[PDB]
Amino acid sequence: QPGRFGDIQSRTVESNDLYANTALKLARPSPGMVHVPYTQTPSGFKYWL
Amino acid sequence: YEHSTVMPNVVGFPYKAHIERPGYSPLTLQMQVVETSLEPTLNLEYITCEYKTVVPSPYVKCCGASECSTKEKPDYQCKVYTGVYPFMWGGAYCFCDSENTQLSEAYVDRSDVCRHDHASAYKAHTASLKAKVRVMYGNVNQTVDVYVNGDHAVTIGGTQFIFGPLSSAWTPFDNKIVVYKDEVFNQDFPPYGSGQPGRFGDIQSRTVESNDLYANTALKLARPSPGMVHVPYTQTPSGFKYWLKEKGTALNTKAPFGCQIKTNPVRAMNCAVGNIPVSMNLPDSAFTRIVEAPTIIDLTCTVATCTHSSDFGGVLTLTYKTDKNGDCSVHSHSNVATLQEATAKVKTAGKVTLHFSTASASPSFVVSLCSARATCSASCEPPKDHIVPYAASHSNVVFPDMSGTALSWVQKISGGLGAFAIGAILVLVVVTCIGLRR
Amino acid sequence: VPMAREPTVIHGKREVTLHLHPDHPTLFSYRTLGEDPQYHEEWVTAAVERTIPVPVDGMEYHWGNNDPVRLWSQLTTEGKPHGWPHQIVQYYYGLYPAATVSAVVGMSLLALISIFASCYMLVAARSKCLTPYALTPGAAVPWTLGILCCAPRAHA
Ligand SMILES: *[C@@H]1O[C@H](CO)[C@@H](O[C@@H]2O[C@H](CO)[C@@H](O[C@@H]3O[C@H](CO)[C@@H](O)[C@H](O)[C@@H]3O)[C@H](O)[C@H]2NC(C)=O)[C@H](O)[C@H]1NC(C)=O
Repeated sequence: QPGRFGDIQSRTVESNDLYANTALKLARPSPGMVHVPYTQTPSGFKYWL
Repeated sequence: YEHSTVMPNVVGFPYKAHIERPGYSPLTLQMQVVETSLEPTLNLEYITCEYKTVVPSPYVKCCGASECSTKEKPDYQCKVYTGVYPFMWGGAYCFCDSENTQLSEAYVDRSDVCRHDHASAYKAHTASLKAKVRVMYGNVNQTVDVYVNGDHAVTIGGTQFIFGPLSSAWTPFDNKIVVYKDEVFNQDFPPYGSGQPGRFGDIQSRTVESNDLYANTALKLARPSPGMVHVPYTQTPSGFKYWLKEKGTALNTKAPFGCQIKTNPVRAMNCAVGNIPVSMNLPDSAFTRIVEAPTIIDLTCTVATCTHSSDFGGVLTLTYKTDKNGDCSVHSHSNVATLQEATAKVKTAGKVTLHFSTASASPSFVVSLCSARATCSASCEPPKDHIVPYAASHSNVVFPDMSGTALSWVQKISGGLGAFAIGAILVLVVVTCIGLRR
Repeated sequence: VPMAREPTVIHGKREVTLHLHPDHPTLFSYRTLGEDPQYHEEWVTAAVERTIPVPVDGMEYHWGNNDPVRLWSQLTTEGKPHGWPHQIVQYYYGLYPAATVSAVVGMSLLALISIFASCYMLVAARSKCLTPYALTPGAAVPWTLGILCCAPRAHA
């Protein structure tokens, strides 16, 4: 779940697959700019720490 | 043709009114409140802002004495001090060592930007609400802006509407109001001319561009320390700033019934309470003659599914027979269930399906399309979901039907007990009358 | 000015739990939009978790510089209607859990009073009809003795 321990999970360190659930959502850019807005729940590993 | 109804004061509710003239086919009007606006009447009491202390440069009289002169200034202070021996960068002036005198003077004023940043103290009374209502029927849409008191008439498609006075006389504002920028506070401010230092209204001005000013800020002066020129004084800090830091809550964040407080002009938007009586007067072109309308007979209704959720969670199938294809005006004759549509296309096939919204375990309501009638009864289940992002689309009527499962169980048990009691009383009376007959 | 992040919303029974993650001190307030509201304001500085009530009237919360968000509860419960009498009471206790118990107690008490009065009336009638024949050594009238269960089953 986003924002808590295990929002991203990997089977091993070198595993090529990854599960991520971080509530990443795009937004409409403001007039006259080139910037790609987005919003995303902060990392759950840092919160657990 | 005169008609009158009563419709709720809630924004977005689909109200449908059935007008049933004896010689014509019934029609259904759809009325919706797009928004309301409840605005009070205000009498400005005064204006408050931060003050500014004016301290003129002192007058030191070398080898002499000076005398204080009174002036008519707000919270004015003046004193004289004897024995001063001031200094400058280059040397000590006032060559007389001890025969000198300083005149200290100070007063207070309205700040430089009081016309941009100030608070207004009002008395509020006699609220009057406007509204904006969307009316549709036949083939007219179209939204009008009205005064909700029985003294304004609007014409939509030749029909004359008057939206009568609100059921309640409830207003969120108290008698006394403080407005700052975009914020309204139910405050009990001091009257004019009796403010106190350090709190709201230490300086009071009657109007933004007035010339008078009442100030009460506890200004005092003190002797200058020997050998220097500074005019020392002490004063209580501004009451406007200490109000800003500690005014406490607001009305924007606290008002009941979920109504949005705005300012300029002060008003409370979409503040769902009461009922609105409506009086309408229709032309003859609104109705349709009974000859060109379809004729329908043998009407029965059955419910397919029911679940008393906030949305339109009930589905109803309705069968009839008709001579010719057409269009009818449906209506639900109880507020226990709210239909979704106002007209239905009737065809030779003999089926129409309608969606309704309810909030009771077992509703029982009578539904009519065109001229026919039928009674619909249902057995409804709770929803599984807990929380929704939209308001209820029903009238929030919860008492079940008398023929529902629960209250029919109540009848069965009560009837059994009543029969037992009646048998007991009959046995007793028979025994007593047998004893008497002998 | 910036826009605060959308909190994580978890739906409960007449409740909402919001997970709040700020970058900098941001103000969070809410109110219940019924007749008597439940006010609250706070300056959230760390990552926290709040539980706020959502009655059938509704609620709204204002988080940061975002627009306020309104949420409405729904008439959901745990009993099963249209079933046995002991499940209808559960259903009507799940929603409105204050008048259901009062109504059930009133109905049960009334039924008990009625049944006790009926049984009392039968007892009084039987005593009245048996006390005259019980002052003389008389026959029980086997037609009467069989129909009415008196004290002597077969003795006289
Ligand atoms: C009576 O008039 C009102 C306003 O003219 C009608 O409401 C309007 O209905 C149209 C069609 O659904 C809406 O257009 C659509 O809106 C959605 C909203 O996201 C948009 O995504 C679509 O691209 C499209 O623009 C329109 O917004 C809506 N206007 C309002 C103010 O609600 C209404 O349907 C009419 N009633 C009848 C019975 O004709």
